[PDB]
Amino acid sequence: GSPYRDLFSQRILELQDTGDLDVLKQKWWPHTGRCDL
Amino acid sequence: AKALGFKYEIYQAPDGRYGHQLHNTSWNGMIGELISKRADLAISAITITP
Repeated sequence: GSPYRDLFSQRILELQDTGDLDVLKQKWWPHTGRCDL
Repeated sequence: AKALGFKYEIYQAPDGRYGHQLHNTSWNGMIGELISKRADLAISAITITP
C-alpha cells in the first residue's frame, strides 16, 4: 500500500544495469583477498 | 487460473517483436499495446528494461 515500489525497484535494477551493484559489492567485499582461490 | 479461480484470454501482438523503443520515446508491439492499454498482460519470453 505504500506507493514507493516502482520508484525503488527502478534503482534496484539500474545498479546492475550499470553494474555498479557489482562495484559496491567489490567495494567492501573484493573477491581477490589474501587467498585468491 | 487454476490456483485462484479467475479468468483469462489469449491475444496476440501483430509484431511479436518485444516492441520497438522509438526515438519518439514510445513503442509498438507488446509495449505499445499497453501504452494504448488495448491489452492487459503479456506472458511469454520477456526482456527486462528499466
